[PDB]
Amino acid sequence: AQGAQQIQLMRQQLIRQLRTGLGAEAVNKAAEIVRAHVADPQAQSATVDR
Amino acid sequence: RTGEVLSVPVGDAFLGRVVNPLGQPIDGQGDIAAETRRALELQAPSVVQRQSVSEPLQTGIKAIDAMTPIGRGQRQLIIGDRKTGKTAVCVDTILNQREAWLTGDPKQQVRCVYVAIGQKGTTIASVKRALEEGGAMEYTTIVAAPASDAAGFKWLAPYTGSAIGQHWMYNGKHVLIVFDDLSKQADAYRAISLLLRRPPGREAFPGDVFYLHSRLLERCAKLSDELGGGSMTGLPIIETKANDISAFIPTNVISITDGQCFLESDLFNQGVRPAINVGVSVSRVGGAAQIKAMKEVAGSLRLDLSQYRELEAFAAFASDLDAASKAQLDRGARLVELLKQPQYSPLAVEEQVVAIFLGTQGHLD
Amino acid sequence: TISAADIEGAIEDYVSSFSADTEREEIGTVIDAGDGIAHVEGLPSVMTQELLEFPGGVLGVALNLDEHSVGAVILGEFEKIEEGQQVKRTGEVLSVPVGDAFLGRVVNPLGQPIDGQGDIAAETRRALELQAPSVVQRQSVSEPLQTGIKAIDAMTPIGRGQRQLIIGDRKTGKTAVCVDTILNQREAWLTGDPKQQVRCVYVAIGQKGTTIASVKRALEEGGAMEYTTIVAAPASDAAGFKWLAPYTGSAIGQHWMYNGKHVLIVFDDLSKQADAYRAISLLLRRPPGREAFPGDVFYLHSRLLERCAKLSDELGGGSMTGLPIIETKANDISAFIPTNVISITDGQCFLESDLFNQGVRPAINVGVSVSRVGGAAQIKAMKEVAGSLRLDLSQYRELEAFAAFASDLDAASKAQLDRGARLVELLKQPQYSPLAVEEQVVAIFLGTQGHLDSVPVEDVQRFESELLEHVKASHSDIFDGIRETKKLSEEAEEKLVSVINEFKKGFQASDGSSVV
Amino acid sequence: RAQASGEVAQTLTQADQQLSAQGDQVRSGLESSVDGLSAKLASRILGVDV
Amino acid sequence: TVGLLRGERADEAVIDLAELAVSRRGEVVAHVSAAAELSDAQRTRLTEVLSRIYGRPVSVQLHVDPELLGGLSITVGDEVIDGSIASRLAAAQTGLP
Amino acid sequence: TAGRVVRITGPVVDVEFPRGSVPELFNALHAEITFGALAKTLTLEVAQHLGDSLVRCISMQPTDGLVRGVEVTDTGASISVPVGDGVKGHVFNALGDCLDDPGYGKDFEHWSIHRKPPAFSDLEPRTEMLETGLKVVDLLTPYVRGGKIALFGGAGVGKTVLIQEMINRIARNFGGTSVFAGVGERTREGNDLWVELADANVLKDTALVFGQMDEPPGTRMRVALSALTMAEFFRDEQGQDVLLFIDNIFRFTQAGSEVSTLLGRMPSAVGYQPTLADEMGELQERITSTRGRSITSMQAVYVPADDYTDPAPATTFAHLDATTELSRAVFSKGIFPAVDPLASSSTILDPAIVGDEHYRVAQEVIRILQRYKDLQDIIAILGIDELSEEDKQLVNRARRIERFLSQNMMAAEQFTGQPGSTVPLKETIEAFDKLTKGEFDHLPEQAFFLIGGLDDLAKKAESL
Amino acid sequence: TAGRVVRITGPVVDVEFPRGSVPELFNALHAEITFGALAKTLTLEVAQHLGDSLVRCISMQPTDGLVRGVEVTDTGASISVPVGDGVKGHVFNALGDCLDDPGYGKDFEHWSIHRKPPAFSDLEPRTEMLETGLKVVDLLTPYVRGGKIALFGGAGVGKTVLIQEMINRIARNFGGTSVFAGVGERTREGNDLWVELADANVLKDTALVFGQMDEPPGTRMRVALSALTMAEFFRDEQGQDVLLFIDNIFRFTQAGSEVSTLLGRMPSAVGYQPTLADEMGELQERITSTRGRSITSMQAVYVPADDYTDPAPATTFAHLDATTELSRAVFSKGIFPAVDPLASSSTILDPAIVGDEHYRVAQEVIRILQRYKDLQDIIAILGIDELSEEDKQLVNRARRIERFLSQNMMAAEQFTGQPGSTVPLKETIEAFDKLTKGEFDHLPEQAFFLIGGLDDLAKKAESL
Repeated sequence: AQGAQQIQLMRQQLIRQLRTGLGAEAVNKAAEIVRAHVADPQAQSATVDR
Repeated sequence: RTGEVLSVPVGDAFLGRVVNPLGQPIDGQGDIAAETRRALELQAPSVVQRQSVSEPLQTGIKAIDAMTPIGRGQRQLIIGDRKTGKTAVCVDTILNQREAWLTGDPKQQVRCVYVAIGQKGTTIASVKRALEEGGAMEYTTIVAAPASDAAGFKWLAPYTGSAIGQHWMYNGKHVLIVFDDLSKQADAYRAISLLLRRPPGREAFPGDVFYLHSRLLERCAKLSDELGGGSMTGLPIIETKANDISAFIPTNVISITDGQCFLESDLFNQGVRPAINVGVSVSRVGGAAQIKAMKEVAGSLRLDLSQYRELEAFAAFASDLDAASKAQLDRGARLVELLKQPQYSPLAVEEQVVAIFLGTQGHLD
Repeated sequence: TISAADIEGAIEDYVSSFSADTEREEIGTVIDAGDGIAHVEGLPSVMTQELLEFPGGVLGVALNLDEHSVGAVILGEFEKIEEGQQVKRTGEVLSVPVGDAFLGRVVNPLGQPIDGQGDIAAETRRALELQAPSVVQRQSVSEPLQTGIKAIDAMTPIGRGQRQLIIGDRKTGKTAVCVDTILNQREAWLTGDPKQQVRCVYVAIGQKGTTIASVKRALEEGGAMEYTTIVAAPASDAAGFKWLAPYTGSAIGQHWMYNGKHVLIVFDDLSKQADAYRAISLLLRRPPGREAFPGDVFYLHSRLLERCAKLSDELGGGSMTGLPIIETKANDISAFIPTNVISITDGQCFLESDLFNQGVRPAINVGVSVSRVGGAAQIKAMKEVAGSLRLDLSQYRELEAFAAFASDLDAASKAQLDRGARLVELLKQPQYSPLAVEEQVVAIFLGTQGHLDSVPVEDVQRFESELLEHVKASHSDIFDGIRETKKLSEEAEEKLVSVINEFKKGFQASDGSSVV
Repeated sequence: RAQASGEVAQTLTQADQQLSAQGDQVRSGLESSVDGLSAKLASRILGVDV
Repeated sequence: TVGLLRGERADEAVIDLAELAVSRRGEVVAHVSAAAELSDAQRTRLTEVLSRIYGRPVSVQLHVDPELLGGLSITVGDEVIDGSIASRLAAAQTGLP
Repeated sequence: TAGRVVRITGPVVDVEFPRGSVPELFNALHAEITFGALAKTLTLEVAQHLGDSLVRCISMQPTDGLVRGVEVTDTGASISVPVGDGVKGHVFNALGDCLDDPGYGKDFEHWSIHRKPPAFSDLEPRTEMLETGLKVVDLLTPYVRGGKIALFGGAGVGKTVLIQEMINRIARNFGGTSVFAGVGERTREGNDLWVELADANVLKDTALVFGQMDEPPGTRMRVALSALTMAEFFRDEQGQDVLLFIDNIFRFTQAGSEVSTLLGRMPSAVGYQPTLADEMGELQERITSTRGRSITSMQAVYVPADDYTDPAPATTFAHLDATTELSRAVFSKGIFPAVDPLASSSTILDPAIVGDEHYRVAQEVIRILQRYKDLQDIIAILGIDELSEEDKQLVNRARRIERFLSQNMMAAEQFTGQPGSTVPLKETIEAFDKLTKGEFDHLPEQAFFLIGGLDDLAKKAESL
Repeated sequence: TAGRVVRITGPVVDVEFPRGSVPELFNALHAEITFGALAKTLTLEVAQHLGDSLVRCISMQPTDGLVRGVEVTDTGASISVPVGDGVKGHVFNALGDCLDDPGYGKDFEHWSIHRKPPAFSDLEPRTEMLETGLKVVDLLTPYVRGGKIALFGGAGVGKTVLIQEMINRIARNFGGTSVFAGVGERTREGNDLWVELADANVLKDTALVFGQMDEPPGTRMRVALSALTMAEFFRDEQGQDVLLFIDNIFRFTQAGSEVSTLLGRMPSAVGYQPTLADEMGELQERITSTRGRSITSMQAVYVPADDYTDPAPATTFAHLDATTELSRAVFSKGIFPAVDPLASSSTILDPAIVGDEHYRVAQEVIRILQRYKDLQDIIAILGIDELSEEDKQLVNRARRIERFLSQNMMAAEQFTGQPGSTVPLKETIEAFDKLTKGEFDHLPEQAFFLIGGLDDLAKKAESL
């Protein structure tokens, strides 16, 4: 039973590793999009107005 | 402002003179022919420059040279209570060297510095008269910081004694330093440091008092042959209150030094003069400081005295004791008599080896 | 197996839940830092004991609020702090996250995970400095906390809501006794009723990392990690963590306690918390009292231990039991911190090192240990069978000290001396071997009712271990009768004596002899 | 106990190879989704439909 | 001021002089930072909001910097508004599970 | 117009007031904490004036969540406690909030806690011996009705057992009204006492004040003055005789130390406050039986690290008429109540007050125990056998007299299961006179533990 | 960007920096001393930030000749020490500068001496016994892999021989290397050690670090952390087992107390630094095993006044797992390596961690040696002829067991020319089980001296 509990622990540790690797890639790509959007002063002044 | 850090003059002209810590002549015999000037705080010889200790410093005291040998290059602590003979042991050590100094060989001629910190003026005059009676004033320099002098001089006195000494050491001479005594050194440096509003630590000492004693003592060394093979031997004295050795300055100097001759007032009163507690005094250099003729004799001596100290309680019942240990008791009692010695009468090595031979080989029984 | 849907759904939940409140807030600057304390300028609105945060991802506690600047103690890696760093308010009084999600986790004092296993799914937050329940809210301790050590459960029973001091020397089994107590609860935890289902907190202050890891392993191997949470402040971290580690341990506990759960707290060890508070106080330049401790170490340890109580049924019948460990410098039980904690707790189990080296294990000093709650928390079977044993053992110890050089003595002394030697031999047991109370009562019956009076001293521990397995294989109705009624009825006692006699009539003595 | 201990190690190592192979499939599928999710995060940061 | 500094730091001294000057004028000051200089109508709007976020009329000093890629941050007294898009990026990076 | 908080350090809070509106010393101030679940109204007591309209205050609650710049209002009077006959039966904290019924007593007469002691012209020394039915107490330290009595000792030797015993010996039958002041003892005992006084029905005739160890030092020190204000109301306004039990009064001096170091006063001796003897004196002198009325007070006194030269025990010893002193060493022997016979004393133990037949016995017992406590140094190395017959005769009965001073107290019944015992003074005098003369020397030492009276001695000795 | 020296007081130096460039604490700063006789580059470590951009520092070298307002250049990192295989067979100061050949190792990788201990997840969850291959060590006092061992002794007790032994043991049996940390060592003893390890030709595998007594307490404190940072590299990057000598850990405690006093921090019990247990914990916890690799430690530990309650040893003995004491009374018999079998102790010696047979045999050998130690007085006073036959048969075994603890250790190979032995554990626990049962009593004592293993005893018995 303790072996099977540790199987599920390794399963959860893999899900967390995958989840955090995905999240890191989502933010990495999101910084590209923000920098690509913030490329002209029309977006600056709209953002200060917002 | 003068343009230089603390310096003292040095040279051979200091031999047989008495000087204050700045190297000014205090005896009034005349000006000193200063040969060179050294800073007080030059670097000690580093771990690559030294050599192993392997030459005797003949003390001329049976209870030292046979059991806690001092080799030229060692730092040996004469820790004791007041009025137990510390000053007398060190004066004997300086007097003994005359038998060598009369020979012309620089490899044998030990020069001596006695550094008096916080002594009364007549006590320094007594010590000078004791060394004159022995002829030691041919080859010994006294640095006098008498108790009348301001705390600054008491604090510098050990350093200037070492600074005069190092000039001879680096020229390939052999030097003996006696500091008498580092407890009043530490008390002067505590006075200075507290007046300067520096932070006090244990026993009111400033934080660096270990470093103050260490940077003094670690300048004693034996140099390698590439530096002329000179050496300096330190006999720091310290005075212990009520025979404790867990006070701050004792603990520091016991941790710094290579060997510790405990002098106890109880043994002094019981007739064992000099009062060396041979049951607790040790030397870390050991046999490497003794000549072969001394090893061949003294080897069993520490064991015989340890067995005697164990048996001592049975002296009251010596009839009922087994004969094979009754003989050990009777040997031990004769060895304890054999280790006594009158002051100002140091024995040359060739006479003390014969003295220890009498006891150890059983002829005395 | 794993699936992509859960990972994608968790990232999409974080993404959709992301927003910024854009809140206006005071930013201060560090004007001084040193040795684990820092002074902050600005922060006009900071509360006293607000949790600050610093740019390195480091927290601090605002202790002193002067006219110009705020003295903050630094928690964790104060190396990362320097002058001119900005500091911001967390907006919370000094608090820890709490909840059932801590069961089976190792956390540092701040309630951050240290095992590397994952984030903590916290239910809420609790402030550390919430007052203990008042004199009207408490109830009398009336319920057994079974430790599974014969020496303890016989003479010094621990009740739910007691504080029992495990004072001892260095290396005498204090940690072994507390781990044994945490293990013994597993036989209860496997039942569903909150009333029996005791859950546990072990807080390590100033332990070696290997000793914490060894405890984590011993509790995994026993199955105790289902219900134990470990607050770890190992000897390597800053004084502020070693100071908080008991408080956060109690705060994790109290959230369950006020819900009507039962909680066990082990403080291992509360002397190293006192030394950490001595560090933090002397770095603040407050003047020392006795033994260099600041004046308020009593207000450290009492503020801690008074949280442990049993609540009245009007407040939910929950309870918290504290086993503070103290380390004693060469057994001087009259030292400052020993006497401070002895003045707080409801009793102590002094562990004497001079006995431990002779192989008396656990080394319970029966002459100095007490329980000031006493038999009120001890099941009526154990109370009836063992309740004499304590004084009989103490007078055995003084009699042994007298008779050690008596050439001959009266028969009443010799009979008492042999009984006492057999009872001391009876009470020891090996490590990690928790005995259920239904077996402890029978093990002590053997002694107190003199059924051992045939047996030579070298046989006795073997004899007791074997007989408990005899009565576990056949005649189980003894242990069922005891457990199901908490009393040793006469109609069971006769069956017990019959099994005892039937075993003695078949007992090969270890000396090669045999007896009846 | 020794027989069951060995069987636990066989099962734990059996899951180790299974889970690691499954995770390499999972990481591939999420690389498609993460470009979509990251664009949502950029709109959350900016406040506008980039 | 430089004739009588008596132990204060020169940069803090001149900043304290600017804060005294505006206080005598009956206003207050905020420091503002952004990637690009706001329009005049934008500055009038900004003043019109700060005059509702605080009692005294808040004057402004603009410290333009490309670090705050979007939005602006406002500092006044010792309170701050973290309105920069780069702070939103740092929040979304650190907040992640 | 009102003040503002300007500095906070632990339970100590500095507040600035308008130039003319500075409050007098010991006025109570209010402050608000509004954080969340921690929210409460703080009470502060003004302890110093720092100058420039700034005052420094001791907090009666934990300061946790107080923020600089909150408004403080001055109530213009000291901390007040409800007094009246309706106080009896209920439980109170230092501020006079009832714990049993939150609204109760709000409408009573309130007295200021801070008051002057009675005038020297109104004092008179009390001499009437109180009988407690404890052998060691009634023999060697006869307590004084209307005096001040104290129980000393290190941690874990018997304060709480012996105090609840004394409650059972005196307050169970005393015709007057009792107050109990829990100052800085463990809260679990406060609840055990509150339950027990309801079981024995006595609660209806006593008021309890509590101030247990969790409370911050500001209130922990003020609890003793709160409960004393109720006691001196019963003394002066109702003219009843009062019992005032206090436990543990060393916690008062300790809380005074903590607040004093936070107030920033220099440390004294082992780091107690200066004023220690003035603060202790100001509490103790108020507990006195002025002419025509009486206040029998019993005080427990802790001793840290068993150090009977600690400044706190050393200062309190001056104020006391009978001082029972407990000891670790005597406790280790299995003697209970573990009273040290030689250190402990009573001022009324003289032939004029107790009679010659009591005094001569007491002096003979003390002489025997003193000679034993001198021979102890040899006894520890060589055993009994080395002693001369004139000394070995003495030590044999010393060991018996020592063990016989033990008693099975009514309180310990809940632990040992043996019932309690009360012996009258006359039977005690007769037994110790017989023991010192030797009429029991032939019995074994073990027969003498935890007896009580002479017929119970016989009954025990017959079973051996 | 450079700073200025603003205040100097003994070893303590304050520096002021430009507002934006204040160094992070524990950074190394460099400063110049230009006076001709005392020309130095002076290394400062940052201790505190005093505000106003002032930084409190402590000097790693004497401050003599330093002048106010000299320039200070920050290095931007902690004190860093060289790491790599080319560190072996060289002598370094705490600051990583070589003493055997100046300027050596500048090109090596440098690591920060201030780095964190292992993460919780990486520690090994159980202790493993180190099979060092020395009879007395393995049987009576088993060493713990990655544990700390206290060592006691002095000159004329073989202590340097035991060091050379353990260095050879780690190099040959485990393929590891050793580091030696001279924490406040005598410069004479440091040169005697350097020449002794060179003459034994073991220095090729040892890195030496000396913090000499001559230098200020900042260096005598940091030397232990320097040596530990070399050892951490060998464990983590080279993947070797490492053996770390410390001589003497009391001087690490003392140096820390003196720095704390120079920084003006208030001293605690008997005058140590207030951080003591953390100051020490940040060293001792960092010595451990992880990821199957280990830093074993031997620590010589002085005890002030011989009392194991003083905070310096009381702190230190919390960390360490084993205690080897060397005795002159054993060395004078000719028993090498002179490990005292009764005064030495170990904490891994439990039936749960070593086999039940190992624990039994260790308890029997301790019992026999304890009996002989109790008889030695009768032997010395009255002679063997005063004994009975039953105990004289015990002494006949005890003499042989005491001899059989001796080993021909690899350090002696310089002199004897015979090789050193390495007995397996499963051999030595048979050999002492047989020897306690007396099966070898017909052999003379000379057959057991220096013998090594049981088959060697069989050879030497037939040679004699």
